[PDB]
Amino acid sequence: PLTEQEIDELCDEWVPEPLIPPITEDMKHEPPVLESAAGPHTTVNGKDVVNFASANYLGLIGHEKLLESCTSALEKYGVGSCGPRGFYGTIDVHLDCETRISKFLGTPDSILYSYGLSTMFSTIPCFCKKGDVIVADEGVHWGIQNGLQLSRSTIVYFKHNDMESLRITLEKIMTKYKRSKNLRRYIVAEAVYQNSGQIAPLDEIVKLKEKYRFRVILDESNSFGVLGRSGRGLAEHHSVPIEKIDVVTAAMGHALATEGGFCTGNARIIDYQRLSSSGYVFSASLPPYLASAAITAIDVIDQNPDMLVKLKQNVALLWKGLSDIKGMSLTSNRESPIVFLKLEKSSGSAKDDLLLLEKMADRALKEDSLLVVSSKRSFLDKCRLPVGIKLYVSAGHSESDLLKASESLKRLASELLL
Amino acid sequence: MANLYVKAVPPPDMNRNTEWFMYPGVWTTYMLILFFGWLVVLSVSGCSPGMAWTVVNLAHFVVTYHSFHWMKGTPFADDQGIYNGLTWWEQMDNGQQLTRNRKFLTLVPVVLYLIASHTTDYRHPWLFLNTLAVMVLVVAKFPNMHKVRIFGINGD
Amino acid sequence: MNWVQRKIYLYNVTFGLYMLDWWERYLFNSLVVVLMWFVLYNGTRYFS
Amino acid sequence: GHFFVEGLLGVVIIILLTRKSYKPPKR
Amino acid sequence: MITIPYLTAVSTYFSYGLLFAFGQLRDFFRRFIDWWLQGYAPICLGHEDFYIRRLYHRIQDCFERPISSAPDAWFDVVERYSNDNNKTLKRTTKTSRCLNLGSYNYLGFGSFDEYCTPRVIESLKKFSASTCSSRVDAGTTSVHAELEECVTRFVGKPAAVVFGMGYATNSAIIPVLIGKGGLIISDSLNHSSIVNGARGSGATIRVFQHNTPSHLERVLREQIAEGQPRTHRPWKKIIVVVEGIYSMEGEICHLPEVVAICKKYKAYVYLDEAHSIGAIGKTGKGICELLGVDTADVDVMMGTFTKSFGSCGGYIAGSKELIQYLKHQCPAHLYATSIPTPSAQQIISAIKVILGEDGSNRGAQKLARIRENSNFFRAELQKMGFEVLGDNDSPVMPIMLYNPAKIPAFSRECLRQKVAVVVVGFPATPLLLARARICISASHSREDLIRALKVISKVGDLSGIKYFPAE
Ligand SMILES: CCCCCCCCCCCCC/C=C/[C@@H](O)[C@H](CO)NC(=O)CCCCCCCCCCCCCCCCCCCCCCC
Repeated sequence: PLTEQEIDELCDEWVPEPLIPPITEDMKHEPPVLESAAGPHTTVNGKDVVNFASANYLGLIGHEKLLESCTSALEKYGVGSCGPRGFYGTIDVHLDCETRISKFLGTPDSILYSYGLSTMFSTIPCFCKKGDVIVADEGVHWGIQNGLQLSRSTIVYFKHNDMESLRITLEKIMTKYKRSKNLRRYIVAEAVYQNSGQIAPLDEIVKLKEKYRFRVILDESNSFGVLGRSGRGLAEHHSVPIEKIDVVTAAMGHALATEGGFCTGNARIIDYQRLSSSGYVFSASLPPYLASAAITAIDVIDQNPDMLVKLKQNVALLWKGLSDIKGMSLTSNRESPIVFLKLEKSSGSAKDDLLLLEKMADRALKEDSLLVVSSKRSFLDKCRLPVGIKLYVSAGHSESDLLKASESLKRLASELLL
Repeated sequence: MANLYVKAVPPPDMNRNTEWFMYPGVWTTYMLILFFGWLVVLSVSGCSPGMAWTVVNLAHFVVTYHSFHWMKGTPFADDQGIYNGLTWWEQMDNGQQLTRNRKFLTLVPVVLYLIASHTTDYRHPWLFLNTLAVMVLVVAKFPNMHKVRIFGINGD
Repeated sequence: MNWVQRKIYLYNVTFGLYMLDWWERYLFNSLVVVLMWFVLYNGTRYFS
Repeated sequence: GHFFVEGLLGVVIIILLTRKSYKPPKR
Repeated sequence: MITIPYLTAVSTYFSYGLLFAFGQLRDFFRRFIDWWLQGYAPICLGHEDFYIRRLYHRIQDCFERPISSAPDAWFDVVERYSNDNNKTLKRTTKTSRCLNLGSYNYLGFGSFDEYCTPRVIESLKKFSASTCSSRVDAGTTSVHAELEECVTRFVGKPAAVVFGMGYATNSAIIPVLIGKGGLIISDSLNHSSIVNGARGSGATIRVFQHNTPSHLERVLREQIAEGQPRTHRPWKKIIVVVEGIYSMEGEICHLPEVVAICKKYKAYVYLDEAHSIGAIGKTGKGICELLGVDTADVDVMMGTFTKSFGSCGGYIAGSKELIQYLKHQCPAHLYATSIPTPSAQQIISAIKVILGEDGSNRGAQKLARIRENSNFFRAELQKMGFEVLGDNDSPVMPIMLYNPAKIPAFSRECLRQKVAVVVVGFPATPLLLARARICISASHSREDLIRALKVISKVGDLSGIKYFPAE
């Protein structure tokens, strides 16, 4: 056994690694500081710019009827929640919001979460344990692929939106586990993908899962309130009962101009997540004024079903203008409001293509007043989909600002990429 | 009406399933529950002490074998399911063998079998049963029979 | 509450009978009243 | 037949009350 | 660390054995009743959530109480009914008026003051709630750039980053700092966010005795000498995670005696000022000011605005090039939506009140009033024979109960007399230690505390939770 003096040298010859790696020169670029809200026409450095980086699809930021409902609940409850939902952090507005959402979607029960991005960390690990199987999509955003790792289970991927590569994977799963029959299986998808802008086909996914006895978990935050004909979501789009989807999560920081998330579904699955979650029983609940504005925003979506048909026109007017671009190519869908533009013919390397994209998004705003978003990947993200720039079109964009974003994007790629 | 305080120190463990066994009072309650049952069976149905010590030894083998060597996992979803293939006995003491608490649980079924044999003059209608208990209950608490299953019974 | 009505209440919380249901509490209370009569009678007469 | 069992278990009882606690083996 | 009356620790195990023996008899007589769903597997096995239907369903009216008023000194509690054989509690009208003793507003900012509400409301009609974007895209308003300077002045450190969640400030930042090949010597009693944060990476986790530095050094020596578990290679990093005030124990950390140990073995310190960032300290600057410890001895400092400043959020403070790295690689900064504008305007205007920059002098009265109330309440309970934990200054004071049947008895008899408290059971805490949590704020008057004390004293006679001697 090592003596208590031999040990004293081993603790002296040990030298640790630095806490963080050295900061370089291309690892520091401050983003724009804007004033006067963040709608279609915002304001940066005095000059008026056109916003294309904010995810409000219905144009509810700055609505007259949302401010009047936030002020009334802000002068009554305060700005804070004070405590969790399991103690004394359950105000009535929290219950009314969950009752309104479930009536909107037509579902028995609902549950609210405090943070939009944290509604998938506690929703995936709470259903799948360390012995189950999950079939992810190999193109899911960080939020979803962190909850996949928190639940120590077996994750198998398949090709992005390839229902041919899903059947192959399901077939091989239903053979390598021919013996066991206790195993719980799940299919994790996403309605409108954030990294590619493709819309998932919920026609084959709910037809292939009804033959192998799987379970679906749809993360529809980019479709809830925009994809359907009435604004119901992906289910309405592909015309399938919203009962076939076992779990439906969404984030309200998109087409609702608020913060938070929810998880809709049957009553036996909703109440089980209440007494055994992680971000629901160990975190402060939503501030009452944020949950008192979603109730108002849902009523506006119901009373006005034309600001949806006016969103399709905007995306179809910005798709016909970018049909001439040379350097890049529209790799998104056609009905989704996330016009993607992957750069055709990779110029340099992985870190060389992310530097040429971030320099083209900086010149666009510093020359002709345009906020656009480009891919930003960390070293924790395990996504391998092609990089590009995105444009979050809205229903409040005009015809002049919708054509002024295609002109400066077509002339900025021609004199750079090519 | 309150004296004799003990400053129970918190151990490592990090397993809610098997960490409650280190606090003070777990032995004095294991023996108090065995004595309380004995008296409860000697009064509800008038019998002899020997026939009461045999029923307390047979009922203690059915409640301990199904709790210590049958149910695997933990009843808490907090830890996902890390211990999904380990009987409570295998979880106890983070794998450590022949500890201070593992020696007491292995010496309780043996000492409870010597009292159910020397108070019934052995015989043969009850010596069989009381011999199947200890045999099957002590063999499972061996240091070699760790994570081993007989003929693949309850092991995958 | 008088003295016995408070001691009966204190007996319930300490031994966990306050949580049980109407039949569970009556099934254990009745089994302890029988063990208190079998000790008094026997114990104080089967020895002395 | 009544003393050969009580006389043997006392020997076995002393055997495990003196063993040393050890870690499980490694991989 | 917790003196337990021996005789009360024998009736606790006997009461849990009665709830386990009566819970396994109703499960075997219910498995045979399923002979009188479509092809899928049960969302949970019967033996999984055994303590959620055989222990938590018996006392479910002590949790999730809805209220219809601001979290003030006094609030309204909604009364619910059982309806269908005690299975789904549904709410009615007919609220009550109880004495709030289970919230968190320490300085009393979570209500309506004459300096914050007016400013917060005026900034919500100019930026309009959320901004629907990230902080690296379109989510940096003028109010987000001015709120990161106020937190840098308060805390003391050269830089700070603010997030939108206090639970996601630990699950998305620990994976960035340490990974596979590093060690984390955590304290026993840390929040679940820290644990989930350490399980999000490939780092190994160890645990040293709660709040005793003589065991931390003995754990560090073995780990540094021994090396990595299988292949005896040396660790590349070591991080030590502690907490300012350990809630549910009311304990102030031994920070000077933990800093000097980590400073000799070249480890890194990680502070957690969740409960002690506006409560303790002569100016509300935290435990680094109360205990008098250099602020450059700690590498990372995490906190939360939910309990003292009355607004959701979190922050991290450190050196100028730690923040530059986090802003460029942290996943909660690149993908998550920015903190709402009126939630950030209520932190700036609350910090300007504590520092005395609001013109008035009512920022020191809170800090003075919160020191008296917590000292007078904790000194009045010890003289009555209760078992209260805490040191002298922490505003958290748990009362030990030790019996699973005293949880509903203590909560339901205090609510009947219009005092609202919080109780914690077995699945949450250890089997033997169940307790009640008392939160004292700077908005409670002395009369309210006297009334509450004369009720807690009367209810402790019935349950007999006065484990010690009186006077
Ligand atoms: C009516 C009076 C008593 C009647 C019987 C009550 C005794 C039954 C105790 C069973 C102990 C269970 C040990 C492990 C069980 C695991 O399987 C499960 C699921 O994995 N873990 C858990 O539930 C988490 C552990 C917490 C369980 C709390 C129960 C402990 C309460 C009493 C502990 C100390 C007293 C008994 C110690 C062991 C006694 C063994 C049974 C005695 C035989 C009784 C037959 C006469």
